[PDB]
Amino acid sequence: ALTQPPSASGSPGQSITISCTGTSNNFVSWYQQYPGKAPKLVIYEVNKRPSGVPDRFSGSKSGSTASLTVSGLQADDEGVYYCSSLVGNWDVIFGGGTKLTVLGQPKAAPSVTLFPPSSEELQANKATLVCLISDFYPGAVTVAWKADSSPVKAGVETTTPSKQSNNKYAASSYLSLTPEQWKSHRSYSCQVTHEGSTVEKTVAPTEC
Amino acid sequence: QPQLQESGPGLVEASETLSLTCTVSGDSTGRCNYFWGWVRQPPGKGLEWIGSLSHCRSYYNTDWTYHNPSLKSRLTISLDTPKNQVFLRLTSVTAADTATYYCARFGGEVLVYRDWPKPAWVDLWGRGTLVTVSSASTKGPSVFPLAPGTAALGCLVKDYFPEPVTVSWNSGALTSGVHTFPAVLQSSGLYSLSSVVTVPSSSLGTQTYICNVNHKPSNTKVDKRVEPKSC
Repeated sequence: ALTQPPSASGSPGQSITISCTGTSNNFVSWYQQYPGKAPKLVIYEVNKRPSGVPDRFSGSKSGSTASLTVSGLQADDEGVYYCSSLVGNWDVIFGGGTKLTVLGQPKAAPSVTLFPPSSEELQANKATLVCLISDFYPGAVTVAWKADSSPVKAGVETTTPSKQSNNKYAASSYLSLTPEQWKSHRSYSCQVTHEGSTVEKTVAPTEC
Repeated sequence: QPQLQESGPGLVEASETLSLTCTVSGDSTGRCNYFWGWVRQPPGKGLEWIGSLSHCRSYYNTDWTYHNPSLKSRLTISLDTPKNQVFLRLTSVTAADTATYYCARFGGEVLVYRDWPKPAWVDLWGRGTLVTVSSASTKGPSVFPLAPGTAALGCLVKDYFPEPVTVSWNSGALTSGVHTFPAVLQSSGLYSLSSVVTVPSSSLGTQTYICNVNHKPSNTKVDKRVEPKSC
């Protein structure tokens, strides 16, 4: 599998490098993608550039790591970058993507509000924990959920960050539970990682 | 430049068949230079390889077909080189197959290879076509309250189909501090979203907060009063 960091950022004019681990051979490629548009190949075979791609983009690799460097960052370099490789005999796999932000405003850590299931939803025999994440920049976060102290993976849906009216970012994450699951645990938590911080909010069925 | 254009149904019912066609212009799929295939991307997620194949005119055999192992049992890809078309068929689909599907031209060690060709990178992508997998008929939303310096409060807008819904607050009289999130497609094949507003804590006892949900496809409007909790 290929692993990429969730986020990278730099100011216009600076150089940035993003890594992809789990590579092996020289069949490494990198794609750039803007919201609502198809990816575009920017580097193939580790370090080759397609015609039309600026020499500001370069690639390197060592052993089990491949790296894309963007020199002289420009605003429209902002987007999500995917690494890719051939693996096994003839399979293609992709990394999970890195959002590259070209810094245009102050960094801001997320505010997190975690709503327990409403009485009305519980009465409808459903339970949704709603984790609302606001006022952050760069617009990239990773969300993890816990039941008591244990990671929960199943039943999680998380939206891609998008801009608020104040031009900071917001995102939402949902944990779907049965009412019995909700009531049977001591607590549930939404953990939001942003750059170098994590903010965790916790709610409990026994508390208001 | 060459173009790859996807065509096919944008809504497919669960457990039924997702079929797409890609029409190539400005290149010939009967070249030994490339493989032809598909990549998809679930909304808000990353890229996933579907597979690719080759069928070029030559004095040796040029028939190769490679599939994503996790999809192979329900995946068919094909080429009709005279029509310059690539085809995708995915059976027994579920909401999880909801994705933007991209036609893709793959380069790599293809024309000259050892043992077998190794198409590794996509140098030409189609625009992509979003295919939603759901067996839902048009359905209006259920609306639940997200009950509350400042305080956040909101509405959870659940189990509607198709998109979109729009949300206002207090019939438009409350716009400052409002954010309505993108929808999520749930395993049921129905969408949910939330809308939130931040207001002064001191206003909670005395100010009325109502979210107004419009779902035009079902001709439904829902107004939900969001009150402070009793605790």
